[PDB]
Amino acid sequence: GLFGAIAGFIENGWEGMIDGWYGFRHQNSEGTGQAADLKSTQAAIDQINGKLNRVIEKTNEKFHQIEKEFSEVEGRIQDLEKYVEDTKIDLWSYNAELLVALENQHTIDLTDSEMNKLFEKTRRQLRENAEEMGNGCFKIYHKCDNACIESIRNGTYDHDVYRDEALNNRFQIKG
Amino acid sequence: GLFGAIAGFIENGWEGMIDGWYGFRHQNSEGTGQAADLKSTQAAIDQINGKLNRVIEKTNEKFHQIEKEFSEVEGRIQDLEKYVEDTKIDLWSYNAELLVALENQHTIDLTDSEMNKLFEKTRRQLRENAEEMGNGCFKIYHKCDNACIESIRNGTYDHDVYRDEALNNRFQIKG
Amino acid sequence: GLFGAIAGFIENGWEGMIDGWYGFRHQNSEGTGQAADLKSTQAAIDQINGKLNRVIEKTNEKFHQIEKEFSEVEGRIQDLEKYVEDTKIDLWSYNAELLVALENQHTIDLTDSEMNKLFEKTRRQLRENAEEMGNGCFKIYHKCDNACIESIRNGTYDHDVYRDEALNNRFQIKG
Amino acid sequence: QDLPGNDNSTATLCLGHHAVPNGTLVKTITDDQIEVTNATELVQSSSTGKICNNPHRILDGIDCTLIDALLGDPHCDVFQNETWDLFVERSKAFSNCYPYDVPDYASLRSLVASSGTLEFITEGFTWTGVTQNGGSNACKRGPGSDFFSRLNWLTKSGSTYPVLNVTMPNNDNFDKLYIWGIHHPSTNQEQTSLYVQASGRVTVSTRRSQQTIIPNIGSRPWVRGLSSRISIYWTIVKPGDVLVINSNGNLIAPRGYFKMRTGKSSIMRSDAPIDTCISECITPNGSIPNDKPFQNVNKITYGACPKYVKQNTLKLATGMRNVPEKQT
Amino acid sequence: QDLPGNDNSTATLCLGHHAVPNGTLVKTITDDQIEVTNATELVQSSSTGKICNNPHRILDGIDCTLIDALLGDPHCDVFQNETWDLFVERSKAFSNCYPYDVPDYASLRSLVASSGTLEFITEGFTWTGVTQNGGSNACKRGPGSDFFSRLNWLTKSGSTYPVLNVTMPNNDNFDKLYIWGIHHPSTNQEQTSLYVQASGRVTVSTRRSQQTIIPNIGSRPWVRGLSSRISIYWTIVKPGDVLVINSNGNLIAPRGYFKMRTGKSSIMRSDAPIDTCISECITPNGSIPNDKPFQNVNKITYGACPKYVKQNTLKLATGMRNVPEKQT
Amino acid sequence: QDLPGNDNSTATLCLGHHAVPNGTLVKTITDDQIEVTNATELVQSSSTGKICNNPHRILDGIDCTLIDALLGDPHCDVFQNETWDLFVERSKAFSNCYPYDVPDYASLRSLVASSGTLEFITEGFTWTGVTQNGGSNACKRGPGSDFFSRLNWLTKSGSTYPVLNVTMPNNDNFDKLYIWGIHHPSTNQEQTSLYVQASGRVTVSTRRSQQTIIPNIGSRPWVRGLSSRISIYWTIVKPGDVLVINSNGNLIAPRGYFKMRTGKSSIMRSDAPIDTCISECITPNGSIPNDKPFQNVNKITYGACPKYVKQNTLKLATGMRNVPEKQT
Ligand SMILES: *[C@@H]1O[C@H](CO)[C@@H](O[C@@H]2O[C@H](CO)[C@@H](O[C@@H]3O[C@H](CO)[C@@H](O)[C@H](O)[C@@H]3O)[C@H](O)[C@H]2NC(C)=O)[C@H](O)[C@H]1NC(C)=O
Ligand SMILES: *[C@@H]1O[C@H](CO)[C@@H](O[C@@H]2O[C@H](CO)[C@@H](O[C@@H]3O[C@H](CO)[C@@H](O)[C@H](O)[C@@H]3O)[C@H](O)[C@H]2NC(C)=O)[C@H](O)[C@H]1NC(C)=O
Ligand SMILES: *[C@@H]1O[C@H](CO)[C@@H](O[C@@H]2O[C@H](CO)[C@@H](O[C@@H]3O[C@H](CO)[C@@H](O)[C@H](O)[C@@H]3O)[C@H](O)[C@H]2NC(C)=O)[C@H](O)[C@H]1NC(C)=O
Ligand SMILES: *[C@@H]1O[C@H](CO)[C@@H](O)[C@H](O)[C@H]1NC(C)=O
Ligand SMILES: *[C@@H]1O[C@H](CO)[C@@H](O)[C@H](O)[C@H]1NC(C)=O
Ligand SMILES: *[C@@H]1O[C@H](CO)[C@@H](O)[C@H](O)[C@H]1NC(C)=O
Ligand SMILES: *[C@@H]1O[C@H](CO)[C@@H](O)[C@H](O)[C@H]1NC(C)=O
Ligand SMILES: *[C@@H]1O[C@H](CO)[C@@H](O)[C@H](O)[C@H]1NC(C)=O
Ligand SMILES: *[C@@H]1O[C@H](CO)[C@@H](O)[C@H](O)[C@H]1NC(C)=O
Ligand SMILES: *[C@@H]1O[C@H](CO)[C@@H](O)[C@H](O)[C@H]1NC(C)=O
Ligand SMILES: *[C@@H]1O[C@H](CO)[C@@H](O)[C@H](O)[C@H]1NC(C)=O
Ligand SMILES: *[C@@H]1O[C@H](CO)[C@@H](O)[C@H](O)[C@H]1NC(C)=O
Ligand SMILES: *[C@@H]1O[C@H](CO)[C@@H](O)[C@H](O)[C@H]1NC(C)=O
Ligand SMILES: *[C@@H]1O[C@H](CO)[C@@H](O)[C@H](O)[C@H]1NC(C)=O
Ligand SMILES: *[C@@H]1O[C@H](CO)[C@@H](O)[C@H](O)[C@H]1NC(C)=O
Repeated sequence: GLFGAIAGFIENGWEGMIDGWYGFRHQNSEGTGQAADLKSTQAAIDQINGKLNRVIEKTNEKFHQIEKEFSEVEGRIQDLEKYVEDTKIDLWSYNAELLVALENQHTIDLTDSEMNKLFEKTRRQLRENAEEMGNGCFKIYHKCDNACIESIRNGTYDHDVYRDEALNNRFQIKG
Repeated sequence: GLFGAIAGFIENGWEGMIDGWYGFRHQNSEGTGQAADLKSTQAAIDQINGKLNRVIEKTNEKFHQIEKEFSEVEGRIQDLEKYVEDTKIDLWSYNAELLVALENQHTIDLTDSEMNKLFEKTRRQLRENAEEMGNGCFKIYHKCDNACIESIRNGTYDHDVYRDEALNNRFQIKG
Repeated sequence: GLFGAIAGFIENGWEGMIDGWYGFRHQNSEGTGQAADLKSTQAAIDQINGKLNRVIEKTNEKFHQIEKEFSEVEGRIQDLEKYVEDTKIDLWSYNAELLVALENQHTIDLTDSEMNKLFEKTRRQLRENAEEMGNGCFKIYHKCDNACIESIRNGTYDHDVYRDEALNNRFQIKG
Repeated sequence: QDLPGNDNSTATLCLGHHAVPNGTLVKTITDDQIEVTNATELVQSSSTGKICNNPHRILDGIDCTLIDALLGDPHCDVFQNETWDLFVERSKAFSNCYPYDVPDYASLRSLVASSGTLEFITEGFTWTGVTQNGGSNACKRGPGSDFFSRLNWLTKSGSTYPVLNVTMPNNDNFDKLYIWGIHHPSTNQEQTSLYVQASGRVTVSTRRSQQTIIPNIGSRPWVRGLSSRISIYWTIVKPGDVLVINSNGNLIAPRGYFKMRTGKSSIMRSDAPIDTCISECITPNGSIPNDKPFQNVNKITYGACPKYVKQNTLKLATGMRNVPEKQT
Repeated sequence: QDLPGNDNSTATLCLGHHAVPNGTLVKTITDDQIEVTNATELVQSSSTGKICNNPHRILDGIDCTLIDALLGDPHCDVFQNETWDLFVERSKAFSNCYPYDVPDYASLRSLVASSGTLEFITEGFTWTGVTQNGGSNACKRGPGSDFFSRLNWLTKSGSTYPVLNVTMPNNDNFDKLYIWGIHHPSTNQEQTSLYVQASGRVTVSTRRSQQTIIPNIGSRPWVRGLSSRISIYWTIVKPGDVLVINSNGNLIAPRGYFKMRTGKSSIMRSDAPIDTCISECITPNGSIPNDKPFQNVNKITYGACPKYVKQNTLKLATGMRNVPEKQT
Repeated sequence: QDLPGNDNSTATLCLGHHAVPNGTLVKTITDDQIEVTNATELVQSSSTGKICNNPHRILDGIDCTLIDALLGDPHCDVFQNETWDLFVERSKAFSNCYPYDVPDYASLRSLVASSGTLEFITEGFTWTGVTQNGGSNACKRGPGSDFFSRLNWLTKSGSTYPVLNVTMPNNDNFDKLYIWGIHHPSTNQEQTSLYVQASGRVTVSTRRSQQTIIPNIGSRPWVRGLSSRISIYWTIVKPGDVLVINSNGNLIAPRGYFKMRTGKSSIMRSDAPIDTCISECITPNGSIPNDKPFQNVNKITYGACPKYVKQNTLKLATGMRNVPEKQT
């Protein structure tokens, strides 16, 4: 969509992630593994419920209207009765068709957005200690055990704690 | 909104900023201060005026139409007169309701966009001399007096002037 | 538009680029050159064709309807015949006017998006070897002959190959 | 901040999003089939096939038309003083009394259907010099030749038929619907036998309107043994006004008034079975749920209903784009 | 570039956006109450309660209906040859002349209201063998029994009402509206007193149409001492055509023609006071400003007006999201 | 990896997008003139000026109205049993037979135009005691005084016009359209000469309806030497029903039935030339292509057509924003 995260710089989705919509999958000293992100999953889910409820809002009720089926041939007034209803129907059908089109387009960019926002939020947190590998993965340039990985995920990672270690083997001139 | 600057990486707004919509706040060895940004404020304001005028564009005028209130019970032709107008009204009410909804959604993402664009523009200007603190603030890694702060704000900051100073205490290995 | 690449951080377009919509210009040891990017040009073109075909989709056909021109003055039924058609026309004209407006707005942000996405994709590929000059140009900090420029453009650039060279004259403290 | 570490290694963190193996196709502004994680249908397209008898008052007409119920065809005597939110007319309804026609039947059917009450009040009309309560062999009420319960056929007394001139004020504070008619005989012999004058006349008026109908003598197709017809007409008399009925022949007189009211009542032609359940939205095909914004079941509806649309499916993506690994 | 410094320090630059302490709630695609810095109302919902007399020509009907003004009821003689962009009919209007009814009153009221002129031209009709200028005690013009100024009641002279056959060509280049009628007597005695023939007839024709009305004798409710009625009919005669009026009784003859025109004129029922001000948009509730795109005051409108909508408020956010430091 | 290079140099890579020197202005949500690289028009605004004779069956009426073609005015005898998808009526069409008028002409023109067939079936009506095949000098068929080919004028036989009472069942399985009429004489002399009875009557009925028309004697404007008129009426008789025509004067009898059908046929007034080409969308101004979604040529259309809109241009940007470096 507009941001190019989903079906973009993130080559594909994870059928394996059954606990949330967006998430992290890490590899580190203490093994490997993944974890769903719940705040972005909720942000995406709430927005979609929000548009959904607004679409499903009040049905207008109508009682006595005009007749819409005729069993006799009458001419002018009946021709006008059929025309008023046929132009009403085509106008509401146009409306329902444009509505889901705009709506769907926006749901795909909104969820593209949330993916990209998690990406950027994680990027900002790691400060000078990681590099983008351009496929949605950061390379963290310092020893990051599972508690370190958990602090990135729960937003408490202190980059200063690792800046010297990181910076040093990040700018490792020798190869 | 879609970019995640307003009500996103920028925790909140400034009730104190009465001179513009977007702006800058700083802390240097001389002191503190804030200053509105007028170009992004105008970009945001013009766009909003633009959509506003288009909405407020030409009223269609109508003169003799059909009757819309009846004081006698007539049956078929009057039923069709009431139906033509009731379906006209529900169609225009749908239109006004979808219009402000699309419009409002777009005004919130457009202003989110302008905030994020100022952010990125400032980011690009500071080149290797500053770091993102992830909350909308750059940490400038070199002595930046009020004239230096003003050159960032008026777009004339020369990053080369400070690159060595910056880079040196930026990659300060010792802690 | 919303991303600020086109008519934003990229000061202007190239009337000289006749082989594609988005593209690269460069200067390297081997001389100067430009080259269109075909994947982003196709992404932008396909999306625009997609919306275009949907707009140009099925015409509804109508046969016997009501009369719409009268040569005698009749009063009530004719007044209703003229009103049903006049409200139909104003409703379809509103629809066509809002449609091209939404559509056009989205085409300009969609193409702004593709420009910015190429920019970001190139940015990610160059990793620590280049710097943004903030005007849509990367400064590549290592010798990059025309085959090196071609590997950036066809997505096969290996940043590790040049990381030490790059990093060294990137953080060249002396000035 | 910390001391020089004796170890040196990196870690990898990848962000991503889920994908499902199933996945639904949805239309967009730029694509008309793009696959998303999940979607929801916005077009209701099926009915139970039953008209739920709640919350609206459905009155099944069984084999009576609303106009026959109104006029009082013997076989519809059940509907006397009945009331409804929706009168359902059945395709198998039939009339079985004197052959009548209603000039602008369609408006009479509308304005009765719309007030939703058949409550009748007999008024003391006094017809002097004519014979009341005429009836016929084609409108048998029970084992007897009879007529519409709400109309009073008038013929000659002994040798003559006078110029009826009667009045009936509306002294109440509601409108009164009066239904009356005129008898068109088959032959001039029939005319004179019943009404003496060779040419009858009915004029029914109030302070603000009048109707004068002259009968039409001639043979029509035999229906129920008869070639004569009665035509039905209606007069609303507002509070404070006066009905005056004046005739020198062929009058089918009113026995009083139906009272009118304003409400949410209508009529619907449907052969759907009424069943005991609660549904707000009624379609001739039976009730339909009104959770979805649009429906494709039927353009005729009564009650809180989805907007009828031409489309039969319209999926709202309620999830991101589905970009799977290996597909299934 | 420059030389090694002695001081070493950093600076902090933070970007941000304003917020307001007040802030308005607005609907969105995904939220229906989200707070923004500022918004503007798009539904006009209040009238001054006065119909501004500018720029359209408002003609206040005072206590005359447009049809009575047209026919020329004595108390409406003021409106003779009057003109309008909007004729306002008042709820307290009353008629006060011979009791008439207009079959399809609603179209006559429309096409007069729409041409916006009551300019009348007397034509020299010559009625030979009848008495002109009949009038009545229920239509007193001043201290005199009179009739509608634009119609000419004709009665017999002696014991002859001849067969009137008159013609009047349209030799102009504009259509001519002719208004005529027929008198329905209460009794056959009245019929013969006035018109001799026991059954009158009026046939009014042009080259492309004809109307034959036969009168209807019978008592109607007493209004202004009378139980008789006249019914009003209209004929437009196009340039180059011919009116032919032929009758042997009960003709209420035309005195000439109203001339028709095409314009932006209409009629409106309203008891609002006309005042001196300028407003383009008129509602029965008085004028309303037309700065906003939509209005909720009234569905009846005349002039450049906002589109009527069901909603009474519809706020367009004209500012960013309001995210204040403390709260709202 | 490689060995140290003695050169030390950088490269510059700039991304960008094209621009065109031409460029089109387009409306947006926030701007109403913004310049883009390219755009495409969505409002069709010009016709060829010719009605293409493909794929719909166009039937040019030449100088015949559909009602005259139906009735069988001599000069329209060509259209006998003709068929159409679109009947085109020409402004120069003229009638040239007995002067008639059709009460509710507009519905008769509609329901014939809509069934799209003028196929007529003669039925064996037997009129006993009257003279068939009356004709007139104003409806000359060839060198002979004649009448409408599909109607049968009836006058008395010798000294009496009996009471015609005839029947004709619909035993087929399609509806039958019958067209009949009544003759309004100019004078009572004319009346008695032709029909003996001083007052004729026509009653036409089926099991479910009836029509009784009484003629109207009086002079009308002379058209084609005549001041008399015939008025045309129509009766649809459904399968299994019965037509009964009963009259004692002034009947213009039917010669059988037009058969009705359901289809996509209509009628259009246009003086456009029919030409040989294929176009699906027809406008009174000639055919128009239907590639664009909207058209501004004309609100009257037949066939697969663009939606008529008030706007005459509506450009869809099909390219990015045009930001030229020099300009041109
Ligand atoms: C005028 O013409 C109509 C039609 O030609 C005549 O109508 C027919 O009248 C006869 C005589 O009563 C009806 O006969 C009855 O038919 C039923 C059903 O078949 C049968 O059971 C009875 O025993 C009797 O035969 C016939 O149905 C009726 N048909 C129609 C279509 O109306 C009418 O009698 C003529 N009237 C005069 C006064 O000339
Ligand atoms: C036919 O029946 C109607 C209604 O029964 C008769 O109408 C009534 O006629 C009387 C006699 O003129 C009217 O009386 C007058 O009433 C006015 C108003 O109250 C009053 O000013 C007079 O002093 C006198 O009382 C009465 O109003 C009128 N009422 C109605 C409702 O029309 C009519 O006379 C009968 N006609 C014949 C020829 O039988
Ligand atoms: C009733 O009044 C009408 C109108 O005043 C009379 O109509 C006119 O009748 C005369 C006598 O036939 C028509 O004259 C004819 O004119 C044509 C064309 O100029 C000419 O070719 C004929 O040979 C003859 O001279 C005249 O056109 C006609 N005009 C109109 C407008 O209808 C009618 O005769 C009167 N009828 C009676 C019985 O009093
Ligand atoms: C974040 O994770 C770390 C590492 O497990 C833990 O100690 C810390 O308390 C967590 N903080 C929050 C707010 O979840
Ligand atoms: C920007 O600010 C600097 C520092 O005060 C000033 O010298 C310079 O002239 C300003 N330039 C512009 C274009 O405002
Ligand atoms: C990319 O360009 C390089 C340099 O010319 C070339 O050797 C390489 O094969 C190209 N690869 C692709 C996939 O185009
Ligand atoms: C799909 O979306 C609908 C509407 O939000 C919801 O009821 C349903 O649970 C969703 N399906 C899944 C598998 O989440
Ligand atoms: C119908 O209701 C009225 C009003 O109370 C009553 O007088 C009348 O007798 C009722 N008739 C029947 C058959 O219920
Ligand atoms: C509903 O009934 C109509 C006929 O009344 C039929 O044509 C239509 O297909 C039905 N639709 C459904 C969903 O039952
Ligand atoms: C709010 O918006 C409207 C429309 O743009 C404008 O007239 C008004 O000045 C704005 N309010 C403020 C406080 O800026
Ligand atoms: C009405 O206008 C006509 C046209 O000039 C004039 O002849 C006539 O006398 C006028 N009558 C009155 C009462 O103004
Ligand atoms: C306008 O007048 C109508 C009655 O004509 C009334 O129901 C409506 O509420 C009024 N609205 C306003 C805003 O005055
Ligand atoms: C402009 O757009 C239309 C529709 O996409 C296309 O047919 C045409 O080729 C485009 N023009 C150019 C110069 O590409
Ligand atoms: C019209 O069609 C019918 C049906 O076959 C035929 O009997 C009749 O003779 C035809 N008449 C003409 C003039 O074609
Ligand atoms: C089409 O014809 C109508 C008259 O029928 C005319 O007013 C209109 O301007 C014409 N438009 C075009 C594009 O020919």
